[PDB]
Amino acid sequence: SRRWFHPNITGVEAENLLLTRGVDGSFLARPSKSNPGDFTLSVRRNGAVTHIKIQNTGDYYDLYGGEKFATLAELVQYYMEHHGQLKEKNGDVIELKYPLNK
Amino acid sequence: SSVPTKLEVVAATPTSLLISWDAPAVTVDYYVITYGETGSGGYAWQEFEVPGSKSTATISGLKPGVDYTITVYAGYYGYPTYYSSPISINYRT
Repeated sequence: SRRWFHPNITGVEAENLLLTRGVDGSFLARPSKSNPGDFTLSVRRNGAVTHIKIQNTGDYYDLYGGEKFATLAELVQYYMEHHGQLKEKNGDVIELKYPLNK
Repeated sequence: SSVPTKLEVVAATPTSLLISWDAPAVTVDYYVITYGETGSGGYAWQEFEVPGSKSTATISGLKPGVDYTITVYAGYYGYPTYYSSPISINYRT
């Protein structure tokens, strides 16, 4: 809820936050700048930053598949609790460990 | 290897650039391009998306005589849909 959502940053700003103020497993949510008005989950993993698309249909949030949520907070909580569901193309597990606040 | 290679400015004006890049070995679904003044750390940077079939893009509205950074990510569809492995270059208009 609230704190880990950063409304006024770009993708590069998000990376700099994660790469200088967070650790491996840190993440935040932010508005998509290339797909308005969707959302992006920027996650730091292995010294790099992966950006994940969140679909906002106006009725629910999801990741273009899987469970559908009323709010962003429910989506994030779900994917923190269900560790191991989110994977890269090679099979690398995307881990949502530490929300980066403010 | 999902990192795009050979990102270049192949045409330039004081206010605009035409960039080109070669596709990575792992075939891409889409690219994400971001750009902004070097040193600004991402403040007020612009970004847009193009499909994986496109390997060129035009960037406009640039200040003359200013250092810019240009970054291209590789994006994939799946569970989840994501983009990463960026490539960056610098260019002074």
